[PDB]
Order: sequence, then C-alpha cells, then structure tokens
Amino acid sequence: MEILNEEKKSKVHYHVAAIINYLGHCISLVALLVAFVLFLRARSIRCLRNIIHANLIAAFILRNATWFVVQLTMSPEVHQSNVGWCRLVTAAYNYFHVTNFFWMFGEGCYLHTAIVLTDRLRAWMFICIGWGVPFPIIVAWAIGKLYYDNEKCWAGKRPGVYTDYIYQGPMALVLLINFIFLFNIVRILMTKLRASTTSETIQARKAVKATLVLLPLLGITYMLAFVNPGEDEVSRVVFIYFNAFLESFQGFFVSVFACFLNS
Amino acid sequence: NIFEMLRIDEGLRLKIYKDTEGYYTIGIGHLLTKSPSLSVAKSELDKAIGRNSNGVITKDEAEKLFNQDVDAAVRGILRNAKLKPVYDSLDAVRRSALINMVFQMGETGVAGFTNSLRMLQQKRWDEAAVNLAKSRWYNQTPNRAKRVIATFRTGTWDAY
Ligand SMILES: COc1cc(Br)cc(OC)c1[C@@H]1C(C)=N[n+]2c1nc(C)nc2N(CCCC(F)(F)F)CCCC(F)(F)F
Repeated sequence: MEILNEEKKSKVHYHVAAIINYLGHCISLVALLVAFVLFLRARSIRCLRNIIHANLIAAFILRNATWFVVQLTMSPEVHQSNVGWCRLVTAAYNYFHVTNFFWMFGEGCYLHTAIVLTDRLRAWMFICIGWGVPFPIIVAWAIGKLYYDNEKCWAGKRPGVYTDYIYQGPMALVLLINFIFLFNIVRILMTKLRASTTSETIQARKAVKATLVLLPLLGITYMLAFVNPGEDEVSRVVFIYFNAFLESFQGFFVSVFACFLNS
Repeated sequence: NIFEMLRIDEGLRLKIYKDTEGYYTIGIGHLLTKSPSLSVAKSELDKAIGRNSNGVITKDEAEKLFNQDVDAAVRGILRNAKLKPVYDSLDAVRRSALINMVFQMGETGVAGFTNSLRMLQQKRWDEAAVNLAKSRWYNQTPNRAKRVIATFRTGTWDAY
C-alpha cells in the first residue's frame, strides 16, 4: 500500500547519505595526500615533530584508502559468505582504526614531554607505539573472532559478545590518558610558563588552541553512534545527513589540523 | 633538547650508585661527595633536592641537577682561552655539542682539538668533521662521536 511508498522514500534518503559518504571520503583522501607530500618535501621532515605528523597523516591515508575496499565487503552476499579475504579486509581496517588512536596519543606524549624535558633515534619510541603496539591487539582480537564470533566477516554486531572490547577498550584508555596530559599542559602553561616565550611554548599554545577546536568536531560523531534517535522523518533525514558529513570529512579536518601546526 | 641529548649519550640513573673509582653519584653523572660515607652523600643530596633526602630522585629532580652541572660546564668553557671564542661564534645547537664533549673529556681534552676548533670558528664545518674523526676519541666511542660531529656539521638535532 502506501507503506511501500514509505519504504521507497527511505531508500532514496539512504542513497543520498551514500553519496555524501563517498564524496567526503574522496575529498579527504586527496587532502591528506597533499599534506603528506608537503610535509615530505620540506627539509623540516627531519625534526622529530614532523616525523610524528607525517606518520599520523600516513595512518589516516591507509584507513581512508581501505574504507573503499570495505564497501565491497558490505554486499549482502559477501557479508554472509565470511570468505577469507572478507575478514582480512575488516581486520586491516580495524588495525588502521587503532593506529589512528595511538598516533593521536603519540602527539599528546610529544607535547607533554617537549614542555618538560629540554631526533631520528627518539622517533623509534613513537613508531613502536603508533604502529607496533596495535598489531598484537589486533591479532588477539582475531584469535577471539576466530574462536567465538567467526561470522559476517568479523564485522558482525550481536549483543552479548564482547570480543571487540579487545581492541575498543585500549582505544578508550589512551584517550583517558590524553585527557590527563591536556590538563597538566594547561596547568603547566597557566602557572609556570605564563610569561615564557620559548619556541616550544608558543607552539604548545598553538597546539592547545587547535586541539580544543578539533575535540568538539570529532566528538559529536562518537557520541552520535549511541544516540538511537528515533523515527521522526525530519529527525531521521538530518541525523543521517549530518552524521554522514561528519564521519566522511574527518580526514579533511585532521589534514587542516596537521598543516596548521606545521607553521 | 640538551637534556635528552646527554641522556642518550651517557645514561640516566634515578637512585644512588657508586662509580668505577668508588665515589657516590646520581642522575646524568652527578657526583655528590667523595667520602666513603653514604650519610654525607645523601645529605649533600638533601640540600640540592630541598626535599626528603632519599636514594631515589624524580626524573624532574635529575634535570635540575643536570642543569646545575650544565652551568658549571659553561663556566669552565668561558674560562678557557681556546674554548671561549669558538663557543661565542656558535649557534645554540652547536654549543650543546661542545658541552657534550666537555661532559665526556673535560675542558682540557677539548682544547687539544686545535685544528677542528679553528675550522668550527671559521664555519668550515665539513673540514671540522674530517679533523674530529681522525682521533683516538672517535675510535673509542664511535657511535657517540658520529652523533656529535653530525650535530656540528648540520646544526640540527636530526641525529638524536
Ligand atoms: C584528549 O584529546 C587530545 C589531547 C591532546 Br594533549 C592531543 C590530542 O590530539 C592531538 C588529542 C585528541 C583529539 C583532539 N581527539 N582525540 C585525541 N586523542 C585521542 C587519543 N583520541 C581522540 N579521539 C577523538 C576524541 C573525541 C572526544 F570527544 F571523545 F574527546 C579519538 C578518534 C581519533 C581518530 F583519529 F580516530 F579520529
């Protein structure tokens, strides 16, 4: 009946979201690639600070790149086959997702250390945290997937399985620690270093302002996941559109953030 | 960055230890007192730390001791007539490399590198590096020596 017309209306709105999401991911991938080449061209690439920015940008390029291949695993036929390359694509994507968190954690470690302790060797510590710590977490998550949830290409969601906590809880922990770092940086900068005009101090203040700007921008989408908004047609159209814009332009936001700090 | 530099090149210890000759030391090579008595060693610590005098110190406490030693090093450098003019002609990154050397071999050791010292004051950095490498210092601690020279050649922190 007109119920069927109601169903056809929903598919059109979902299809608009999909165009938002593809176009956003394309734009973001190109923005990150431009930032990457700009960072590498400069002779300031040998600073420990730019090494961290470059690895962070690289991490986001791989994640945004593999997002396209994930789209090819979302076909219902493939989703249910649980073929081997299906699960490998999901696991690579979660790994890159995790590297994104730990590299943002790495940036916070640098800024806390830079203002308290007066480059190519020290970088290995950040490469080992950004790239190396997530690998065993993902393997562990994979062993758990292999053994308690071997379905739906490991992108399944079923209540009562907490396998994903293997990788999601580490994510939350490094964000907790990054909040402690930000309070101490702010406290340090407000009490001591209030009159300090060292180059590290000016850059630290520029960081604190940018970080404060970015934190709301990235945070809405993480909370919005838990919203469970409702069935208002107006609420649905905007909720899906606004959230699709925010998830899909995240890489673009991070590329402005990194380039700005380069100054 | 100077604190991390010496820390890679010499090491950091946060509790009281005894050196090869047997005196009591802590931090990045901070000697407290030559007495065999630990009490005098720990107390020499209490005045500097200004806290409960204990064997263990905070990493932050290390950097204030380290900073005090860095003053003492620059004060020696300025007193030496061969070291003072090269130090004044040098940027902040290259000065640290000179201070690095003084930590290792003293002010008298550095003053013996006569040719390299003039090459550095003439900003002829490529030739300073060849002279510095033709030494017994380079052969006994090569990886540290390559880092310090590299800082001299480029004026950057890139190596540490
Ligand atoms: C503290 O913060 C902080 C601090 C500092 Br000192 C620094 C930084 O950076 C530089 C930071 C940051 C941001 C700004 N974000 N972040 C982070 N970090 C982490 C670990 N993480 C995150 N995230 C978001 C958040 C949001 C909320 F709302 F939740 F908060 C996640 C995601 C990531 C990606 F990449 F994936 F996106």
